[PDB]
Amino acid sequence: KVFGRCELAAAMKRHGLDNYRGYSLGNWVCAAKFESNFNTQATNRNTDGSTDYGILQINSRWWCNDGRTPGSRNLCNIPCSALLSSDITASVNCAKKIVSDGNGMNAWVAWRNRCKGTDVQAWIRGCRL
Ligand SMILES: [Cl-]
Ligand code: NA
Repeated sequence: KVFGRCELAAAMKRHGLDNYRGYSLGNWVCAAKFESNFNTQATNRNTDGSTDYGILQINSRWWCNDGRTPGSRNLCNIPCSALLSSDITASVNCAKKIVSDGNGMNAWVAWRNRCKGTDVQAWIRGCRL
């Protein structure tokens, strides 16, 4: 599913991401825009053989099982394919674990390079929330 900007903001808010670990909603929308272009079906393979999955590009080396990342963990206790669903619940629940892991949203490279320090409230402007 490709979400609209305000549609995704509303779904993220309903699932508890606004101000989760101190990160306002616009940070999460900005990260999703640059990680996946709001597309739940996005995948990207990394040089180490791991793959990033879904709207927040969650990586199989640590967070989900895809059966093809040797030596990896599955800390979210999910198949990686669950992160591609039109329902973002599994992605949000796993993102909550990631952002709690010590580095905050710096875990998302696109957030650190394209969202951090910018006017992230622009991403929720005009939305009925
Ligand atoms: Cl947009
Ligand atoms: Na933090």
